[PDB]
Amino acid sequence: GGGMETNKNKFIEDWGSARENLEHNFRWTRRNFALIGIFGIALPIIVYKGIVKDFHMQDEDAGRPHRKFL
Amino acid sequence: KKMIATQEEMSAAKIALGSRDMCAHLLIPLNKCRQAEFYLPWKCEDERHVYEKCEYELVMERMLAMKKIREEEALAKQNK
Amino acid sequence: LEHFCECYFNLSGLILCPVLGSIILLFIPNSRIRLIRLIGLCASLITFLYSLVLWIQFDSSTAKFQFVESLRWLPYENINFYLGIDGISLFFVILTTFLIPICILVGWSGMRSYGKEYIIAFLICEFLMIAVFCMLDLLLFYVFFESVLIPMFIIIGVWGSRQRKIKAAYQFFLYTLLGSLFMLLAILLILFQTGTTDLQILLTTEFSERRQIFLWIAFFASFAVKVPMVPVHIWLPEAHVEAPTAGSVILAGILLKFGTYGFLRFSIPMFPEATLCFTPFIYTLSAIAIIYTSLTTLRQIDLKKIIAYSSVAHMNLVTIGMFSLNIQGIGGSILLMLSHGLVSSALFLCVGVLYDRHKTRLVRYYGGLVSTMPNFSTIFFFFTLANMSLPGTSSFIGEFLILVGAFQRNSLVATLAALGMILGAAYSLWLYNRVVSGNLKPDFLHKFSDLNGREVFIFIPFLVGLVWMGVYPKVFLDCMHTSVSNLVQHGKFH
Amino acid sequence: GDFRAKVWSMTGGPNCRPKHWRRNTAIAMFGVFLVCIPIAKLSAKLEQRPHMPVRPIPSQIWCKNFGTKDDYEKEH
Amino acid sequence: GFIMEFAENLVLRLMENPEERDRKAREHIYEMHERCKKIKEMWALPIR
Amino acid sequence: SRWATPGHEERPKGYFMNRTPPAPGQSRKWEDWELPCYITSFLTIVILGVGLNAKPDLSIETWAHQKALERLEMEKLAT
Amino acid sequence: GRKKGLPEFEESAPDGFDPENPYKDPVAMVEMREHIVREKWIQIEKAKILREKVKWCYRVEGVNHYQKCRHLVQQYLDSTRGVGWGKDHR
Amino acid sequence: VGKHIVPDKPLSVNDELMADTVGKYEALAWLSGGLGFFVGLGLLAVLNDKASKVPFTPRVYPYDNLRVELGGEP
Ligand SMILES: CCCCCCCCCCCCCCCCCCCC(=O)O[C@H](COC(=O)CCCCCCCCCCCCCC)COP(=O)(O)OCCN
Repeated sequence: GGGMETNKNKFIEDWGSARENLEHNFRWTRRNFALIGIFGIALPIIVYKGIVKDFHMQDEDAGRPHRKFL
Repeated sequence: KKMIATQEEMSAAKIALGSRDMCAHLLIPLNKCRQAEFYLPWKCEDERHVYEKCEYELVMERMLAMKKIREEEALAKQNK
Repeated sequence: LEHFCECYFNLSGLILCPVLGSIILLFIPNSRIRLIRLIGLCASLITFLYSLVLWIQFDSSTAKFQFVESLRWLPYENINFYLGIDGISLFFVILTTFLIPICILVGWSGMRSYGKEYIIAFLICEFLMIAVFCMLDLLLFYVFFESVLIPMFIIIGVWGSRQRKIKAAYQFFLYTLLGSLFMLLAILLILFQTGTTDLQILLTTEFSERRQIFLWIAFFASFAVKVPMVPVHIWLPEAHVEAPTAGSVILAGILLKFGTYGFLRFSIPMFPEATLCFTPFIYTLSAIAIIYTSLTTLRQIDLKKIIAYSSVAHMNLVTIGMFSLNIQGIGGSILLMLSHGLVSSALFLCVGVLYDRHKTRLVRYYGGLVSTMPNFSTIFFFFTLANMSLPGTSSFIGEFLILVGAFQRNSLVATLAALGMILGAAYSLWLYNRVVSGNLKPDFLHKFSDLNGREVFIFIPFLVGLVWMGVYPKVFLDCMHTSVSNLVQHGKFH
Repeated sequence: GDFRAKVWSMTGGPNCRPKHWRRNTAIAMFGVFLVCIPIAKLSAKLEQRPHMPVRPIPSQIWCKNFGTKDDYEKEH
Repeated sequence: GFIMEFAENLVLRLMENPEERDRKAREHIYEMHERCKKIKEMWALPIR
Repeated sequence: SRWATPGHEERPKGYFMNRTPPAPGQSRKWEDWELPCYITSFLTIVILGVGLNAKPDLSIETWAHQKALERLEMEKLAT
Repeated sequence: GRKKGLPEFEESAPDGFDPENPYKDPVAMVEMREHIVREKWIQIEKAKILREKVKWCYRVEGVNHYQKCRHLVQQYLDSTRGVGWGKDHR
Repeated sequence: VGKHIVPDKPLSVNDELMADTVGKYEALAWLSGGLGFFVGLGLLAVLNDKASKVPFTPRVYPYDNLRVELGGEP
């Protein structure tokens, strides 16, 4: 009726504010431990080992020793 | 069946490498006619027939050759 | 040694322009709103034209620094500081000078309540950032970068929309200051060897492989916070969302570029052996950032949060490019830096157009806007395409050149980085279709206004620049090749 | 509908029936032809035909780049 | 007269002399590599 | 009939950039930002379009191309 | 002021650079880096010129390109191995 | 179109994103059987060994199998 401002819906705003405050809900559960162990440590390590091997495979393809890293 | 078209003639006529076989001395006139007649199918009929007969004979000779090899595969089998 | 340059238009006057504007505005009453607006706008526009002139007098054949001029701090002359640019920093000066008037124009309607403090803060930011990009000295690079924290803090805290701006500003200041202190530590370790902080000399000193490892880590700790690289990227969504529209434009378009500029300007040429040793590490961090942050972007429900997360994926692609250490890689990294500075700024401007009218960032409230705001819808679609690296747009040039540079070094990293083509499309098109397509929802929004003349004019130069870099990037790449080539070769003699 | 009559678009919106659309269409056609003239000139200048055609072709009237690439050893 | 020829001449007048720009660059380094010794001697002065 | 009977929109729907037209015979009043921005845009176009096409070509590619030609010539003609 | 004309540089590598100890004459080190960059661009421009020859031989010779372009193809592919800063070192 | 539903209950966490008669793993099993058809056809073609029953000898081009025309050493 009056105004360009959106007419707020209480449930939509509750949903949004719940999204903005997720860190208050973290519990070190079993599922969270597994998800952080798999995606926060293991997968980055696997990707790093892949990238390094790629360079080493290039190194041995060129008749050169393995390049040291890190 | 001996090669008639030279390398120079086949290069000058711009023959696709896979059509540089024993029948190219007939492909050259056929392609000249095909280009002159806008590749119409009712045109160039004599040239095309002669060239296709040549190609058919080439295939037939390679079929008879394979018929001879396959009757020696059996010779080996019945003597083993 | 006085290194005074022959050129009439030089760097010091371009530094002085917004300073003089700020001093003049200090003394004009807040009742004279029109005068304040015009003075700030004109100072910013004159600075932009000055930078354009600096582009014309630029010499694209030398590997040296240009317009080099000097700046003398003590009569003892032990410590004397130099300014100069090259083909890696020139376009960033131009981008800063171009974006600042845009910021003054975005807040034109609200200037009666914004006051002269808004314009003064943005002018001071402009002066500090141009200084930062123009410094041939580690220690002054440090001093001028930390200085921007104060006006940026004020900009976020005062003119942010809601009370979350408090936390956002605290986090911005503290993260950035922590990184800055790490790089101060690195600067002092360098000084203990060399006795100087002059960039030109450090480019001609030899560091031990060991001393290089430690110095590289201490530089990385600043720069990775600046880029941002995971996992120190979490300050960025909060800060870039809670800031006012022009504040977000400056944060995404300029301030984010300072970490990649620091990588290009000090870390890669000063410590080439460490740069080589850490390359797998950088590749891994950037690839993880691109995939994970793109997937997080996919699940965001706030307009500004979606645009802000997108910038993390783009900057980590930039890092992959620059650490590829070839022409395609570094050229693409610089081109993508500039293109991102245009595209993300335009996207923040689009979201700001929506927020100024409707005062919500939640995607669910919008929808069907094509039928009430077709001009905004068309412009928003164009910048959405640019954010997906659509060929023809400026971002595609940098993106593909970076993929070229990465593929020649490591095919796996290029393969992980090319996944961004799929994920960025997904979130960009989903955002656009949820905002603009569909039906209206009159129970949330029923009153609408398309763009006014000011908003259309604001968008025009962004469109022109995006198309211009997209179709003919030769104007930029020709001025950069000598500098990029000398950066790539530095440290080797074969 | 009802509100869409107050909404300006470049493509004209729904059921667009400008009163002078015939004259406007004619003006657009004249504009496209005028724009096409320089494009045609540039195309004729830029075209490269290394091979003489088997029969005469229309492009031979305006394009003078027939049989010019024979000495490809000197290309730069 | 012609716009562009004037513009050519004006742009060249704006630009650094490349020879002189590359020569002060050499004086800075030669003077700084050999000037980097004086200050470090003061830092080694005994306080006692 | 859609081709022989003229359309009904005497004036288009909407107003360009949602500004109501000025009173008949009057002119639209320019906002304060308009003239400085338009003059800046014109100067930007002029400066870039003239200076960029008027600046010497100093690119490393152009210098190396001429150097490459003469080295292939000096090596081809001589043995 | 810049005089009109293409940029001019010294044809020769700087006298004062020692490949054994390159961090000994800093000025010579910088000059050697710039000279190497310029030399590398001359090799890139040579490979680009050889590519124009292949492009046109393919186009002019059609189906005879395999036998006609052979020497040009060999020259171009040899110039492209260790060119610029791509997949080959020196 | 008609009247967009305005929520009257709290929204779930995964509401931004929210194939009817078949199950998930059952559909996977049916599709795997469909692709196993292609695998079985491929293995059958392997077992057929059609290459061993070709009814003509291989073609032989003149001029050393067009060695020079194919880019070989002249
Ligand atoms: C190769 C290793 C490289 C370095 C990685 C870090 C170090 C290694 C991992 C350390 C693990 C320590 C032991 C964890 C297991 C014991 C669990 C005991 C039970 C438990 O749940 O205790 C919780 C303790 O959590 C904790 O104390 C949290 C554990 C620490 C997590 C470390 C995460 C590292 C960063 C992740 C990746 C980030 C980057 C990703 C790109 C608190 O239970 P509670 O009862 O309070 O729970 C809320 C209930 N209301």
